[PDB]
Amino acid sequence: MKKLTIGLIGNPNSGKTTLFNQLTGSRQRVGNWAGVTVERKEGQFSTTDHQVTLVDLPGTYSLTQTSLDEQIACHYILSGDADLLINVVDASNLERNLYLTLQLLELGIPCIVALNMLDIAEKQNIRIEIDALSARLGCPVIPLVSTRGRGIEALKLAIDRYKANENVELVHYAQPLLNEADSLAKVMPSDIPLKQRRWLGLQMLEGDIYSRAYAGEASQHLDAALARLRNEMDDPALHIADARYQCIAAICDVVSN
Ligand SMILES: Nc1nc2c(ncn2[C@@H]2O[C@H](COP(=O)(O)OP(=O)(O)CP(=O)(O)O)[C@@H](O)[C@H]2O)c(=O)[nH]1
Ligand SMILES: [Mg+2]
Repeated sequence: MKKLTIGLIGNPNSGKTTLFNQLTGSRQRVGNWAGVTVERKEGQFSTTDHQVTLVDLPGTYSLTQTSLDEQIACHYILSGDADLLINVVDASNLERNLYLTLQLLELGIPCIVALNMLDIAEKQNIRIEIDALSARLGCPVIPLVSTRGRGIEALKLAIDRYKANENVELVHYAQPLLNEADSLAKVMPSDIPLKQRRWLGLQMLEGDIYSRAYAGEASQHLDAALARLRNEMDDPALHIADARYQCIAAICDVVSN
């Protein structure tokens, strides 16, 4: 049969594999990603409604000198093979972990946040306003202690209610950057979802060399775009990052305490 394919993505050491085992138990296979010795492992588990297959992706800080783990990750996310994702976030490092989170949401891939290691966050004396965070990201947030199995049943419930992310505003990029992002997006392949073309546009404009491969003909116009921005603005590349951290930092002030 056709199964619901879920991608488990998060930062290094965010309790990702512990969650994988807690879901899939024995029902798992190990192999390797195409043309690269890096291991690929995926599993099987059942919610009330769905037969799930879970691909354990490699830990990555962002989707942009890199590593294979980064790259294999970003590839899988932009493939369409997964019906949704499970972002595994270390609660004791929200601000660090949420950079990857924002990127996934700017692609507009449906996902649930698995807020993990709150027992460490508690010990570090930090609490997260879960439902505040839920609103800001515009997607589910489910509390977890992966080592203890807390809210695994709560996570499975959230899977059966998988739904398009609330098209809420996240980062607030300067008007020109969006114009140019969108401008490049226009001359990319029409089959790729608009939202992803806008994201691929920004990453190109920031300086991601890999993203140009998806951009098609847009890779040409990059020089024209960047030249224009330089007149209107100092280090467009750097402005992009600033908008992201500003956003995360604003969110974290409200959500964490
Ligand atoms: N103390 C504590 N540890 C946790 C919790 N959830 C997961 N962990 C731990 O985090 C450690 C990280 O291992 P793992 O679960 O494999 O994370 P990972 O993301 O797979 C690490 P990599 O990405 O390198 O494979 C584990 O020893 C596990 O016990 C928690 O709520 N509290
Ligand atoms: Mg792991």
